[PDB]
Amino acid sequence: RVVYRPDINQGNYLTANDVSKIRVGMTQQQVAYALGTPLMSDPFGTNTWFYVFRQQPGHEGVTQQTLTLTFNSSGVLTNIDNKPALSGN
Amino acid sequence: FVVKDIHFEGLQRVAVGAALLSMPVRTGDTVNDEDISNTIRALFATGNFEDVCVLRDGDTLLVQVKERPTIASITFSGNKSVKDDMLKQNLEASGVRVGESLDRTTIADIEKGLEDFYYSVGKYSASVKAVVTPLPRNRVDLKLVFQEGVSAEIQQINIVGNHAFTTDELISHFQLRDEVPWWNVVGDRKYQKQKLAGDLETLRSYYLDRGYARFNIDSTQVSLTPDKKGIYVTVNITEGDQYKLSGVEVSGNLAGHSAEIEQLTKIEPGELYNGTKVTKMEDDIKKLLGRYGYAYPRVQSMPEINDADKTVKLRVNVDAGNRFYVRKIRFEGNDTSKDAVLRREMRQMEGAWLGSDLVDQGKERLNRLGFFETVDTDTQRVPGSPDQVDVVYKVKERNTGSFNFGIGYGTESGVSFQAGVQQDNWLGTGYAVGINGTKNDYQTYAELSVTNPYFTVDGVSLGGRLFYNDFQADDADLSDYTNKSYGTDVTLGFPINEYNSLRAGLGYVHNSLSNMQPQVAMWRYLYSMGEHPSTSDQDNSFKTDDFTFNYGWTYNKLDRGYFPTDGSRVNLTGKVTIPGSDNEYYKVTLDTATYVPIDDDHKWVVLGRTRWGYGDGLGGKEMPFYENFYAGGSSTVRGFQSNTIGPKAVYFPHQASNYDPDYDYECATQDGAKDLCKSDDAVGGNAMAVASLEFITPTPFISDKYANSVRTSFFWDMGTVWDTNWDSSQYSGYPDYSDPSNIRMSAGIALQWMSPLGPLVFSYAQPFKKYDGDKAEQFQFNI
Amino acid sequence: NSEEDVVKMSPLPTVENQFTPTTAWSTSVGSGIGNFYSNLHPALADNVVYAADRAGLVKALNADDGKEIWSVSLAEKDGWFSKEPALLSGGVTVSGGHVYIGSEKAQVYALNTSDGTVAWQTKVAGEALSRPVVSDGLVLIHTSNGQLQALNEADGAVKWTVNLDMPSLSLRGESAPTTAFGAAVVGGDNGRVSAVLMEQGQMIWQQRISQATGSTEIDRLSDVDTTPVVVNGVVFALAYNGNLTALDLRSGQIMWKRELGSVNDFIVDGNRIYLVDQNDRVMALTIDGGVTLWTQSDLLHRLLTSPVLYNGNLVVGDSEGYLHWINVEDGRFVAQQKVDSSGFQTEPVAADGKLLIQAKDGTVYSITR
Amino acid sequence: CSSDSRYKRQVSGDEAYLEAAPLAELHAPAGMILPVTSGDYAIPVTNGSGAVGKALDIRPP
Amino acid sequence: EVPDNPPNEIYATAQQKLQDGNWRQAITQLEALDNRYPFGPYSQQVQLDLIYAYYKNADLPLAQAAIDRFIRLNPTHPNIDYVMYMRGLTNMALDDSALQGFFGVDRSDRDPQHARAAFSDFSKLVRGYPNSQYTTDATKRLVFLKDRLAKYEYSVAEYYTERGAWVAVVNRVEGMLRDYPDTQATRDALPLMENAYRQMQMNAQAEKVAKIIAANSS
Amino acid sequence: VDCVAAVVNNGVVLESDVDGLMQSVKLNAAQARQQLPDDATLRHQIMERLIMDQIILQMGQKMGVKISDEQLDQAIANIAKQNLNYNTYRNQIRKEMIISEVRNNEVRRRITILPQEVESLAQQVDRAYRMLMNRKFSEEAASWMQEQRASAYVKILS
Repeated sequence: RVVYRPDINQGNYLTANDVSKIRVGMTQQQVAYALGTPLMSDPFGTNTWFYVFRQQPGHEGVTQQTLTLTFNSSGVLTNIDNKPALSGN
Repeated sequence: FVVKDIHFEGLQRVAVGAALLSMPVRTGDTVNDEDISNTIRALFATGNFEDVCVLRDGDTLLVQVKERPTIASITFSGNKSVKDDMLKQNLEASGVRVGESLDRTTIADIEKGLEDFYYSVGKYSASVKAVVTPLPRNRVDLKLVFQEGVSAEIQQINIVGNHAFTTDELISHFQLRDEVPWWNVVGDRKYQKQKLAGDLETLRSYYLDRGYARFNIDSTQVSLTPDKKGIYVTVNITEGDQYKLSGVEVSGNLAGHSAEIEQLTKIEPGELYNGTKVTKMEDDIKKLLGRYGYAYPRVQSMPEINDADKTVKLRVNVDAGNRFYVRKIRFEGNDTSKDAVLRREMRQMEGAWLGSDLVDQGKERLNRLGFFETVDTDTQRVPGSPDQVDVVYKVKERNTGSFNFGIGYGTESGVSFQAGVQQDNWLGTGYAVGINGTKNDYQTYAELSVTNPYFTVDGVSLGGRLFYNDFQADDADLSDYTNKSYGTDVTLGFPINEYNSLRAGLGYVHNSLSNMQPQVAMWRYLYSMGEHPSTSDQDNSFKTDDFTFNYGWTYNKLDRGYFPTDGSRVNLTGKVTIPGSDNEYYKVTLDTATYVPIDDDHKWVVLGRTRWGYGDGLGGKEMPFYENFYAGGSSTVRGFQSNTIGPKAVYFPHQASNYDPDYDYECATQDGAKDLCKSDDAVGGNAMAVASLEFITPTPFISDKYANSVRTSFFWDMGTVWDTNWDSSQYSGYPDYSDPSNIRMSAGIALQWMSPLGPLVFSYAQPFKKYDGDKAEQFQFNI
Repeated sequence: NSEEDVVKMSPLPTVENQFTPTTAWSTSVGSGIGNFYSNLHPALADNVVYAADRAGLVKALNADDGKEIWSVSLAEKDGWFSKEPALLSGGVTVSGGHVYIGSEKAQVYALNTSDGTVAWQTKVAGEALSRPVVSDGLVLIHTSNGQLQALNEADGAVKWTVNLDMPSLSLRGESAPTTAFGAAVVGGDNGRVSAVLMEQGQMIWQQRISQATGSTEIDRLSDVDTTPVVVNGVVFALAYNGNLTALDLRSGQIMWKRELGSVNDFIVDGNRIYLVDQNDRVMALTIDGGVTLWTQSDLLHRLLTSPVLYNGNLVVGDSEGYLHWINVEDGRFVAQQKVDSSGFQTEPVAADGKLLIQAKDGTVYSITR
Repeated sequence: CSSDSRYKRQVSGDEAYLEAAPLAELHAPAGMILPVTSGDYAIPVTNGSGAVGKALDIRPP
Repeated sequence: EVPDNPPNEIYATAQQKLQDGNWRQAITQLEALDNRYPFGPYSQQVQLDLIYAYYKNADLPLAQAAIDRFIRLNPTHPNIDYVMYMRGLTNMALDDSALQGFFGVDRSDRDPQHARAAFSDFSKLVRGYPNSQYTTDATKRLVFLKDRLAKYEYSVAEYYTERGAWVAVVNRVEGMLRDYPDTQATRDALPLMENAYRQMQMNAQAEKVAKIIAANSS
Repeated sequence: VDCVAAVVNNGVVLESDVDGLMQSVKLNAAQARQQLPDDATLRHQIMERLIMDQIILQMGQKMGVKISDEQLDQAIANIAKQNLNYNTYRNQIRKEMIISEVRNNEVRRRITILPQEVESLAQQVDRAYRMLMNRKFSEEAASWMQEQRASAYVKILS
């Protein structure tokens, strides 16, 4: 439209070069070294780490990149999910 | 031997068993007759005693105690340059204050400290003396006597060791003054120890940025005349030699943004090595790294020099760090205005990567609001994870409500008055409300307005305004200039970018005016409307209903919201009647205020104010006279009176018009009425132009603690009002008001102070270029 | 403005004119010392007077007439301006066929007496504020950095640069050394008298005398800025804040000290040391043990000058311009003489059966019976 | 007009805090743990046997 | 400014004025007595009288300073609990200070610093001296303070939902669950967190919040 | 019975020490034909000594300079081949050693020997160097003691 909308950024940003560094096997501390402390984390039950990199340019398409990491109840990764989002709306 | 009990004579600071907590006797053993000395040593070493005397005249231990006195009042005199406010903090810091004990060590410490301070500033013949006068029940009073002799006058500053710059050029820039001009009172010649280091650093930087690299200051002395009157400061330098920047190279754990850092680091070849340029490069590297998230980068610049070819190859080591994130944003001090009206001014969104520029820009926007005195930012890292940080804003809410009471005239009219209130921050809710009403035997008036700046959370601001001015000549509604006017206005505006706003809105107003005086301009307007009334008798009536669509633009890049110190503001407001209204006209007004600073402290400021205005009609219908502009009084050309600049109405021969009381209502009535006669009543034209230049300087009788609440200005002021339409025939024998070169002008001083009743301005104005019918006033008080 | 509350007590002495002194002549060399503290003073050589100022002017004068002979201006020709002040601050010293003058811009000039030409003009590290001392074909300068530098008499040729210490509140006016038996005795701005072997520039002994056991060391400067004087094997010295000392020349052993000290200039008669305190108390001491023979404390804070022993009278100036004549024994204002309202703060000098003084503006006077 | 209720032994604030709703803790839904067992702002269980509101005669005893 | 008098009558006139209630005049007498008689037989009574007078005079900064002064020199005394209670009362009354009671504005989202400063005090009181005569009022005020802090956090979360910053909403509501779980504000705030997950395509993370809201609907 | 003789810095001086030292040091040399002054002036003599001994003792703690017990043991072994209560004697010696040691710590640091007056003394009379060190030590110690007496609080209680 016409109304000025300030740029909005809503989560830690992860670069593909850094994404490639993470694979299955490493402990929590190495992941924290690689990407930093996840900004959003699950409080309910299983300890899963969410890395959501979301941007609103302002009167333009909202973009989102989701990285879901599941850590088993020992301190080691089990599986990852690198969704480019952009689904539906 | 055997001791039966322990008895004491100290009763104030000694507790019941805290005394026994230190002795080893325990009243249950034979005494060694020697360890008593160790006991006394320990007891006095506890630090709560002054004299200890053990007696065993009988069979018991009696400890005569002389407890340290408790200071009860603080007296000090003879001091000039050390005010009480700082002295109290200095005494309290060193652990001495009324109500606690006295230690003789702190007395010597305080004497040394104050004597050190005087030796620093320059009162070399000075010595504080602190004496304690005893008072009954074991107390003391502390007295301080100050021999502040005289500041030594620095005589000459010598820079021996220079071979490319004259001494006077160098010593000009020093904060210290070699010789003050004879016929000036610009400064002084006191020697402040801190200013010496400041000037030494200044000289170092000065030689360092014109090219000389291998430059250093060997030794600086402070000689002293053998009378403690003159201080001869001497500086020795190694001049060195010039150099060129061979090429600047960057290295380190640079983040992916290396392109912009390289572009910053580029310098045109052949330049001379400049230290301030290096600091500028480093600072801008830090800013560019901060904008992306790395808020704590380690940047180190090393000038590896080759002293054989006039070459330096700067190496810039960069270590970015980690992309910081803000965990939460907290606000402190907003004790009235609710949390929203702070969180909605932000640009650094919560839960995102720290944009080191967005925080500062948000602080600017908070400051601009106009209802925070001191706003300070503080980005503090959380003591846990490696990359998290909390941004804390500390604000101090200030008064923001303007009041206005008063009287219409001194004569006992009866329950007639004027009122007013305007709240920018009504109950902190963010709404701007304003209501005022004046009732008088002359007029009756009442208006209200309510504006919400954030009707929706983007900036879309919605506002309304109502007013009622049916004053009908409250003196009498019969054979009097009667005017009932009222209408309504609704507007809303949205921002275009961070420094702009556009507003649009509607309104309608109708005016009913009856029993008007006859004069040229009003009759011209009535002729334009399609009316052909008479002149001598005054019984005409005119009712007009106007539906105006109005618009406006607002540019506001201003460093503060209440007599700011830097920036610019432009405010355009226009209105156009829509088709279907009785009157077809359009009006345009422009306002502009620009503040330019000349000093780093932002205390001397050049203010440029200007206002322009043009209005007219459309489709052969003249613009109504009641919308004519005005000038004079405050907020305009200041010094004449409110609404007294411009055209003066020329009355037609008035006689036998309804009721004319004798000795009153003598506007133009006369049994020997001759013809049209010039008067002094101001009517206002439709062309307005005023400008003002102000020099803003600190008030010379105030401290910094109150410095931000008073402002003093020297103004040169000019302005003019004129009519776009004219009659050569009807104004042959009278001055041509259509000529815009008859410019009124004035100058004077203005005092501004923010009182609990609101902002107040006191002004003393002297006109220079005046004209007829000005009734200029020298004093002006306003709220 | 409101803070000018100085504590001082400056009285004027009783009018007592037992004999009349009169002024032989004047010259008015021009604006000279002025407000600036300095050490300029004329010196005598074969019925000639050599005078200087702070503008660079150097004048030669005759005695009994004041009739000018030659005069030059030492404006900074070598620089960009060709008119910058040269800032002559070193005392004028005549010797052989030269006149040595110091400068505060680290320059030493050697003018050539009658002809007026410059023999050589050299640069010595730091400001030169001392009397250039001539000795054994050498010139000694005490720069205001602790660097005692020696120069060849013929032309420049810095030989040695003995290093001293510089606490950072020293009072101005570094002392000029005294030469005897191959040794130069020099005071330093740190309170220690040091002897230098004057043939290569090697220290022999550095002995401390300034005992400023003050509560506030910051203002207990305790420097020595008086020329030490030698009689037989014993040399005397004066710190600023006390402890007059008489001490052996051969070693660093203190023969005896007196607590009065606190001087900037003094004279010795060979049996009775006369001196002036900080507080302008003029007293005399016995060289044998330091017994205070007599004192005169009528003045105070008059900011005197160095005493001069002329015709058995101790003559001394003051700030307001009066010249005071003191009896050789027990003190007595034998005569007062007002000779100028400009002021006195330099050193009067008298020799060869004459007396010469220089005011801040009127410059040369000769004071005679 | 007039001061507080006798302005002695009566608190300066109003008695509007007595209308505060009682605290009802969330219970755990089906087969899923809540994070609520991480508090710091605990209220120890305190009985009555005391005055309340305006009846609390504050006096240096 | 007081006549010199033996201790008994000056204390008596101070207490008489306090019975009258003229605190502006009582504090003068108490300060004079204390300053003249620093560590006398009954300095503690003077200190406590200063506390009471300062508090009822709406002189909150000096009352706070005197409380924090007295809490040290007499850590154990049959009235230390009273001092803690008045420290808490000072903080909380200092918080709710404005005209907004006249116009009825819910002070919930203003500065909470005073509220927490009072909560620490009342927590110490109810934890240390649970059998005192001030404890029930302290408990009720503790309940009110917890509700108020929860409301503040809820207000921030609601604004962030309106603005569109979802991660802020999620973090704030998670904090409200973590720290203030038994109040009513967090029950009101759970739907905000459910929506915040839903708008970010996090069905596997919003399902659990839907379950919690369904379970605690009652 | 017991009273405080003087106050220094933060420490204290006892009546016991001055009373013991008034006679305990003068009786031995009476047989060596020593004519001491009256009691009153000698009391101030001992006062001036003791007030300085204290200042040095608290100075040693200010710096934090200690002496091991082994040095005490070797010194008392020396005393065994050289010449109250036993523990009182040892407590006296413990502080006496550090009081003496601070003097030789400060003087050697603030002494300055130029290798020029040694040749003069050698030509006048390795003994010369010892004589020079002794003299310089004496003078610097006296000056240091005088300046320390100035910067410490003191009062007289008699």
